[PDB]
Amino acid sequence: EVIAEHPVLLNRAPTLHRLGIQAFEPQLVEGKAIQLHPLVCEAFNADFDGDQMAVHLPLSAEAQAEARILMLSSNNILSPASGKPLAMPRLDMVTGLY
Amino acid sequence: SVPGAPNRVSFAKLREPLEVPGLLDVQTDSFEWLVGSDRWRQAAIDRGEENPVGGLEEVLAELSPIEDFSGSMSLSFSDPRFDEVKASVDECKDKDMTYAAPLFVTAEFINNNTGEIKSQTVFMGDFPMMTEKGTFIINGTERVVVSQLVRSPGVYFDETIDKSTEKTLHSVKVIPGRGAWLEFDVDKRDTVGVRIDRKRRQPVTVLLKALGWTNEQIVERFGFSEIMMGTLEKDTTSGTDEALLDIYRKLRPGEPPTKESAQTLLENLFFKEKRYDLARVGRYKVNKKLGLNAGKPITSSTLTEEDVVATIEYLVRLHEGQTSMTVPGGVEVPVEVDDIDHFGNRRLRTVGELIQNQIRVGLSRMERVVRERMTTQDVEAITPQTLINIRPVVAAIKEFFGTSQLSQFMDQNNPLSGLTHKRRLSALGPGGLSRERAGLEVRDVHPSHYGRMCPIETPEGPNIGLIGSLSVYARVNPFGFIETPYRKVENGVVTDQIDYLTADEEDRHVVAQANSPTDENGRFTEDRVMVRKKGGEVEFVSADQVDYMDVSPRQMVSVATAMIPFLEHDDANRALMGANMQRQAVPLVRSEAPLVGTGMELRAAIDAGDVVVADKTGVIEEVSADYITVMADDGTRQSYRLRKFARSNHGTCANQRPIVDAGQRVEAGQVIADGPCTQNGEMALGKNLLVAIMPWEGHNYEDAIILSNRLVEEDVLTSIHIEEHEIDARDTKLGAEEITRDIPNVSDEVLADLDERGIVRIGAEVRDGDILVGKVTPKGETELTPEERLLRAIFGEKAREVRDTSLKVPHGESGKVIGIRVFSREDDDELPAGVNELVRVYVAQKRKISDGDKLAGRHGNKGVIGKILPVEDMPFLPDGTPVDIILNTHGVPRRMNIGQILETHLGWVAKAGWNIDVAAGVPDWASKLPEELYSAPADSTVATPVFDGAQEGELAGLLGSTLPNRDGEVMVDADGKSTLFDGRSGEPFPYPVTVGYMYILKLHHLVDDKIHARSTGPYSMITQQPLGGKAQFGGQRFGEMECWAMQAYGAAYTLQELLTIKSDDTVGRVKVYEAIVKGENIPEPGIPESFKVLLKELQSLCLNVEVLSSDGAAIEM
Amino acid sequence: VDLLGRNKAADEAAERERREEEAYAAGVLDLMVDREDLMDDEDHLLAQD
Ligand SMILES: [Mg+2]
Repeated sequence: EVIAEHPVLLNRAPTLHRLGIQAFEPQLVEGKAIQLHPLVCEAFNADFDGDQMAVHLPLSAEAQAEARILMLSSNNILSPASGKPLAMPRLDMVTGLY
Repeated sequence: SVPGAPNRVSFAKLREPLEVPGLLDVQTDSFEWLVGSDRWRQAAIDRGEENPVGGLEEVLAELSPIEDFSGSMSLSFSDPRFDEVKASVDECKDKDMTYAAPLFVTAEFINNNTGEIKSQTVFMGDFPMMTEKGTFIINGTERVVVSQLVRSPGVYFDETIDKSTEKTLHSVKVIPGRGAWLEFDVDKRDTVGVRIDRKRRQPVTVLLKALGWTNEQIVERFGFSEIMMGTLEKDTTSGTDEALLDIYRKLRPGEPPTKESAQTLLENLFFKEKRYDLARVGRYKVNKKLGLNAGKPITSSTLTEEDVVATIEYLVRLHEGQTSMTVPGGVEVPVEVDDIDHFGNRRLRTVGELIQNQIRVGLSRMERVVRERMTTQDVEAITPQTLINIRPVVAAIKEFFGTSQLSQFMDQNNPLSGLTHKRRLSALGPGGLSRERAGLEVRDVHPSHYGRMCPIETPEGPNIGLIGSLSVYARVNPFGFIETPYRKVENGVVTDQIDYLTADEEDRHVVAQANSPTDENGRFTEDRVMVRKKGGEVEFVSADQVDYMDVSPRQMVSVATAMIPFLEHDDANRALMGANMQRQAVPLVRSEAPLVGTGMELRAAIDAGDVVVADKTGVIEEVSADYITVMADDGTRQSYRLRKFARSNHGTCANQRPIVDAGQRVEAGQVIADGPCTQNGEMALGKNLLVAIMPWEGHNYEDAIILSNRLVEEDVLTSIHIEEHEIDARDTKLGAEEITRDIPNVSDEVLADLDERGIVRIGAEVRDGDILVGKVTPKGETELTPEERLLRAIFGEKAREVRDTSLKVPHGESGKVIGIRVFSREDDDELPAGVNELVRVYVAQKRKISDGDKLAGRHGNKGVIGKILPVEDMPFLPDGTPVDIILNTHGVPRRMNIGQILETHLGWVAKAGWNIDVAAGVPDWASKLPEELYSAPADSTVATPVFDGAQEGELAGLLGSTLPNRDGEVMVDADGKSTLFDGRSGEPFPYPVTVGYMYILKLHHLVDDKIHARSTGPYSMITQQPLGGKAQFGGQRFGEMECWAMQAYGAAYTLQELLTIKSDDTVGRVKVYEAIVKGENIPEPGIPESFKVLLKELQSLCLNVEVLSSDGAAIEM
Repeated sequence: VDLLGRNKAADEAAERERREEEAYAAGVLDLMVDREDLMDDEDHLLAQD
């Protein structure tokens, strides 16, 4: 009941560009490893071969609104450097569609 | 060769002329030399070396005789002897003792006045001793001393580019084993100068005159060079005395200009052997380079005027571009600069030499006290015992083994880890290279590494290149240079003669490749052969030009790199990653040898030492889980106690188990008990299991891995982990702490499993927060608040002055208690000062494979388990067998580690036997295969050496010769692919999928000890911020780049709360916690304490600072 | 020039500039991530090493 609709920031140092910190809606999973959406890997420069990730919890109402609106992952499809899409099919997803 | 060796058919096509030497010799030989054991003495005199002297003998002889300032008194040492060790290795480990033996040396005091001689035997202390495994035991912990790579005490010439004028500047420095430096250089203005003892520069002619050379002799000797004559002309010093005075005032500016000292210091600085020494290796290098004393025996290691003049001449010749030089009375030698990275210049300090140096320092400290108190005690009533103070030497030895950077806790993760730790070559350490000067230039693969240091194996940490692993065939020259063997080649026919060459001498010959084709007689069957020449360059030369050959293809690789099959096909980076990941495998509950491997895995298993080998042939009288009793043929009886569930240095279980039956006959050297991570006496770091190479619903996306639930149900990848918790009761300013079961303010639900002593009972299971050892500490003044006094009144709480500090299981840990070890000074046990009792508790748990755990193959392919699927969901072969692991196809090609596919195919061929038809003659692709591989049953292990193993054509041919399955149908076609069914949908997959058996292993990067969280906890007193690390329950870092990202988002409030509320802001932190717990909306922050104090200071400076609201409104608060 | 020489000439502004630039480089190196809290799959060489 508590965790519902409470966004959390995911980060992976170093943070070279602003998309290195992104807010997600958390859902409980068994085990101990965080589950990350594949489409954001390119944004985080992360591969599932041993990488770790840090999670931060917004507390105040303003912080939650900022994470829910400004930092939400679904709102950051396009890269800020050139405006081209960043969260798009990659690797396996291409081979299937090809 | 090994009596109990399992029959592993080999694909090797080349016969090895030399067997792999003992892999731990690099340690045992050095320690034998240090203690002067008879074995080393014989092995050395076998080399034609007369009267070898051990390290202790050498140091004692160099130390003595110690002569009194007046010459009326003297003291001498000799005859070092060792007695039996106080206790066995296992007992020392079990009782936190140090494995050491007494040291005795005969000491003679001599009085030259009355002629009295007083000879006795003096106890020099307990000298630590090396075990049969090449390790030491200190305070119950097992430690290893790694060899150190250091620049040899030679003479080194070099040329550099001037920063200002960009000219070429030539320089030389003489580096001694002990003493001050001497160096020369040609300045950018063509002025030859000399720096003595690193001090201010001055003309070389000053030094030449100071040695007694007149201007005429200098002109005659150095007349060939105009720069030297110009320097002499511009040298404003004449005569020997004036030059000596100048040098003396240069080295001793604050001392009177007496002539006697001016003459004496120069003689006592370089040329007299009391304070200067080249250590018999610097002398050899200097003689070889400068061509001095050619063919003479090494008589003394002191510097001489002749070689200094030779060095000056060498420098001058080098500056003017001459290539060859001949010295009067010497032999012609080429003139060239020196590459300090070349192993003709780098030498190896083994454990023996390091311990010898430490003993030398200790005895040097002892000598001062001895000679000082020679002048304070009455004469003729002074025995050696009265002035031999052995405290400094014992203190030095203890310091080296306790705090030195080279003595380290043995990497006991698994047998291979420990074996490869004992064979390290570390450039970093005292007397090596500076901490901040470890630039990218030194940490590189020089050509001279070939055959003596592996280029692939190196740690991933900050020591990449600074730490190396000795090659399998290499060994150490008694001077410390690393030798390697080569076969002699004459007239193009390979000879059985084997000679060991150093990197300095290898460059003088042409060395052919190991696997060059040859005939039965040994003659080369090719017109041109690939060879390495002087500069490390590989070229092609005629068959009549080769001088040597490599003994075997495996000469360059190390022990770990030798255990990667199909190493040809893996890139250098991935080979490095695989070699290092082999060192991180965690032992499993049941080990299993790989189906496809290398012949090294056997030897590496035995040389590691973790396997028990029968010493003498006999019959196994009795066998049990705990011990094995053997009756030798000669009537002697041996008993081997096996170590069960022992905790290694890194928390892994070191359980052994016997592999022999009562009444069985065992040959000498046969393996009778498996080690922690070996099967039948060969390395079993991982498990071989069925793999299908295909993407699967994206669960193996981006190097992730999918496992069948079978691996969880059958405990295939389960491992046992043991943690050691510790606590003690210490004396305090209010008194001594106490261990009790009556800890205050706890329900019986909490301490039910505690014994009478207050320690958790053995066998009880504990979870995070459970009490392990009940401990209480005295408290100070109480001064109860009115509320607290009321609570005492309403519960009848009688006064007590103790507080609970009982040991508890850390956050996120659990398991069953398997052992308790308790010490107490009341039982004469040694404890730290001000401590009464100490308790150690062992908690063991059985970790299964779970999501997030890291797995990897031997080829550098690694991933994390992203999903564990039910058995029915896995793709299954037509006969119904479900695959165990699924690896994504997209990770193989771009990583250039296709050797994993070779391993997969060959493992499939091994699992199901093969039979090559010979009805119509051997197939053309089977010509090179040895007959032993023409057939094999199911589960027949095979061997494929790193650089001489299964070929692509042979493997492709074998893939089509596999035997059928139970029903008689071949699952895998000739291409190595099979038609898999979909576990979920049930439809067959449209295309065949590569299937085979891969050997994968569980790395020590388990998620169980990487997950971390923190809402609130301890804080650092120095800076007020949250602590750091999982052990301290610290928080995550929020660097400046994260702040930049937050600013780029425009998330002002989140950044503000991160920097203030979640950081060093006590009032705001408490307010926010209170608001959250009480349900109140989070209070707003503002006005931190730092700004308040800054404003107060500004006011103190009479600066009327004030804060105003809006665009020009009134003040606020 | 040989007879007269130089009066041990030294520069002060250049030393200040050198000090400031070295301090800025030190700050740049400090700005990078430390080995204590890396998030990569395995330890590796850092610029500070
Ligand atoms: Mg990674």
